[PDB]
Amino acid sequence: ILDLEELREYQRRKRTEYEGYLKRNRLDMGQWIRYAQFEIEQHDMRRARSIFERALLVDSSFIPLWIRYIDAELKVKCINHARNLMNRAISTLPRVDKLWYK
RNA sequence: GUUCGCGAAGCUUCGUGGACAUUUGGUCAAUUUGAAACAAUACAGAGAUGAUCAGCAGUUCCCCUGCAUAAGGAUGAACCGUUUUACAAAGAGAUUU
Ligand SMILES: [Mg+2]
Repeated sequence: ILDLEELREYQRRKRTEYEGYLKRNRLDMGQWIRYAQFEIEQHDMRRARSIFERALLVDSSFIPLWIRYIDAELKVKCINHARNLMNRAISTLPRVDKLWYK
C-alpha cells in the first residue's frame, strides 16, 4: 500500500467483499461489526457510522452492535454524537440493563 | 373560394358589409460521442465426496430463455472467505504514592 490510488483500490475491494458477504447473510451481525471496525480503521467515520446504522436497522435487538457502535463513536473523541447514539439506544431498549450502565 | 345583401359602369363586371371555415405536429430532430449483444484470440476450466454423476431448494442492491404462478439455464450467476470485546470473578508475584 504505497500510493493513494493503490490504497483506494484495496479499500474499495474490501468494501465490495464486505457487501457481498452481507447480501447473503444480512442477518448475521458479526460481519456488520467487522465492517464497521474496518471503516473506522480506514478513518472514514461517515462510512463506519452508516454501516453501524444499517446493522442496527437489520437487528435493533442486538446489544453488542449498539455497544460497539457507542465505543466507536467515543473512540474518535466524538462525544456528543456518541451521547446522542446512547440516548437513542436507551429509547429503543429500556429494559436491557446494559445501555443505561454504559 | 362559396356565397346573401348594398353602391357604380355596361342579366355581365369592379368596389364594399356580413355569414361560412377558423391555431396542426414533436418525451423523437439524419454517422462516430449517451451507451445491444454474441463471436473471436489467448488463458484456464466443471457441487458435495476419494472419484463419477442426478435432481431439488436457499440468500442476494445478478440476470437470461421461457406465455408462464410450467420448465430450463455451469447444482443458471456471486455464496467455499473473514473469524480477537454486552467480558466479568478469584488466587499468586512485581514497580510507583
Ligand atoms: Mg446440471
